[PDB]
Amino acid sequence: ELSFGARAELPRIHPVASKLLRLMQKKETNLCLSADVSLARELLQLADALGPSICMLKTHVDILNDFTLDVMKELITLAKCHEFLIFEDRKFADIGNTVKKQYEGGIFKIASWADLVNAHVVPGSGVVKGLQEVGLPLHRGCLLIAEMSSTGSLATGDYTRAAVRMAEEHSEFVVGFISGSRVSMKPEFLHLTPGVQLEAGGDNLGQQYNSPQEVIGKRGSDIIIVGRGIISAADRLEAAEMYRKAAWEAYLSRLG
Amino acid sequence: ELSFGARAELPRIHPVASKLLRLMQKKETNLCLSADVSLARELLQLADALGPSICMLKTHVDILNDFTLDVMKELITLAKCHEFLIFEDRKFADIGNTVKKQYEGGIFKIASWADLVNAHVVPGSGVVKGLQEVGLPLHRGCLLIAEMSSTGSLATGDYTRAAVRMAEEHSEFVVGFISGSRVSMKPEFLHLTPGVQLEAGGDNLGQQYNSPQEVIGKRGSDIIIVGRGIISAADRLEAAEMYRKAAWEAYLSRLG
Ligand SMILES: O=C(O)c1cc(=O)[nH]c(=O)n1[C@@H]1O[C@H](COP(=O)(O)O)[C@@H](O)[C@H]1O
Ligand SMILES: O=c1ccn([C@@H]2O[C@H](COP(=O)(O)O)[C@@H](O)[C@H]2O)c(=O)[nH]1
Repeated sequence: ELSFGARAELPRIHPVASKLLRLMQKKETNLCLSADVSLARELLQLADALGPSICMLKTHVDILNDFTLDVMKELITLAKCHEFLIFEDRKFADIGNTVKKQYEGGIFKIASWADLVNAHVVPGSGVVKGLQEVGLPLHRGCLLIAEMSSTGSLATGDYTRAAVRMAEEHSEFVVGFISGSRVSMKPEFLHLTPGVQLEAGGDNLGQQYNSPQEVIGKRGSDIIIVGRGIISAADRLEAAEMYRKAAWEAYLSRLG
Repeated sequence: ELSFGARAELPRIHPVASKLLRLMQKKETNLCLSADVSLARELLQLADALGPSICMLKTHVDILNDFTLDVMKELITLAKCHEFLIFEDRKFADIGNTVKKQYEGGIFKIASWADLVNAHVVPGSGVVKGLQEVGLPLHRGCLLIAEMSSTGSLATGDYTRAAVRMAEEHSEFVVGFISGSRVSMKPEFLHLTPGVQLEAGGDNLGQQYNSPQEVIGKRGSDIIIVGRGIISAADRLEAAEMYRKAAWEAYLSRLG
């Protein structure tokens, strides 16, 4: 097992993965903030205050009541200042010809500001081929959704294996997974795990939580994605630091 | 087998399905236009000219370069005038808590103007529960993606069966399927089939085509969804009429 800093130098590493792994090592953070807010001002205030604590800020641009491309410009300023990647959790899941348009165009112009996006594998590899036509020239990366945190997820068994094969066959663009665990044995790939809180529980709409120690330490994932465990807390900075320290120590203790 | 007009009266029919089936029978159309354009003016000119020929206009609001809510008001005026449903092909595919916000909120406010949306079943039934918490109060309907037209689709076998079970257990909100074929034996459910052209072929990014006669007549689906077969033609009205007549006669001949 290699450190994040050594994985950043692997021969087959994608440049976006390398940039991420280097800043994870530098800042001692494997925390991705899930910035699940509806106001641009709250998004930017969280990005600025929590930027030093996070390796990545995950967006849902389509829930931002006051989205503009200028908001994204300000978020990029903070991402560059504090050193974190921007991941738009768009979950592209259409035919290749459609997702290329959804990624490059429309009002969001996601490819113009998102370092990372993700895709479901259920449509077959055309979803990746469509995205990569926009993303490769724009030097972007993609995560494939191999496992999901929600109750009744069908992303199990052969489905998960199909996601890993699709990633390993599109390594010029796919840099890792959304998963609950390590699903690829290739250290070039990132594993990002949502459904994370310190306390046991879930929500009323099928979300299930596991702890940072469980998903990083026992299940071998790289990065925790945390929304409400931070966002709903009174002090979001202290909450982010709790999650960062939990995920970082779980990583160190698996390393030895 | 019942006519569209008789299916509109079934005891368990959803009001959105009933409205659709009645206008399909009245206008002799089971064609859904896939309005895959980037200009509001082209979207509205197609909706106006092709409105009499279609039962439904399917949008990808996120590829419109000049989206505003006033464009959607103008589209609703045309939908009411010519009598067709608006279907936003958003393919919701996240946890329930997230999709409720993506459906109601953000810039697009999809639930405010879309009669129908669709969802992938891969996250489990929380995706439907989240949507239905916005959609039920707004008297909307949902389609579940049971099969996909693209090469390498994983929406087969047990996956398709899971989509049918999820639909039949959420019949207060789910009105049918995106599928390549009849997947439910319950006549209350609509089957809408994309990947349709008169000529054999595909695209460069995994799309596969079958004819209206194949998908309506042999595979037992209700509605054809047609994009490029119409949109890329010079005379889009004549193209829509050719697809309408093909799908309608295939339906009549299976009725006998
Ligand atoms: O839900 C959809 O309509 C959909 C499902 C599917 O299996 N395949 C599929 O192509 N679609 C959509 O249907 C349309 C097909 O367009 P054309 O290939 O140009 O006719 C596109 O807008 C797709 O996003
Ligand atoms: O399997 C997955 C993939 C994404 N997500 C997303 O991660 C976030 C989880 O937020 P939460 O910590 O508040 O439950 C939220 O934005 C979801 O849309 C999951 O929760 N599970």
